[PDB]
Amino acid sequence: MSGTRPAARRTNLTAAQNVVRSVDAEERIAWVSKALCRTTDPDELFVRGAAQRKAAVICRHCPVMQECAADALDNKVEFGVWGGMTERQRRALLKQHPEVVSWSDYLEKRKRRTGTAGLEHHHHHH
Repeated sequence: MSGTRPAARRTNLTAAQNVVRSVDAEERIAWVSKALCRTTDPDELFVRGAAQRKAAVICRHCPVMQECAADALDNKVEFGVWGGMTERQRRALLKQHPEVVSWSDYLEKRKRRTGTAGLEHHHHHH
């Protein structure tokens, strides 16, 4: 058995307010952080890149899924390399055979050619 809350453990509380001042015009700003790994933003570059050119404020990619799609102009694929070929056929064949150009080509034909194989009994009514 134990109590509903632990000790508050606040300590003698040093409450320090120290700041970096070797270059106090910049260092008083550069010392500020939200204590996360996130850094090297397009504005944050201006003291770090000594060339200090305006274009550094726009170094980031577009907010969209630009890579392997819009850079390629028209490679507008989704979830993987596929162009929306039928899921049951895609998933079965992808387990049997890696996603190389012969697999994707055959399934792009299968997307149109959905029917049964050319068996000896032939295609007809009952």
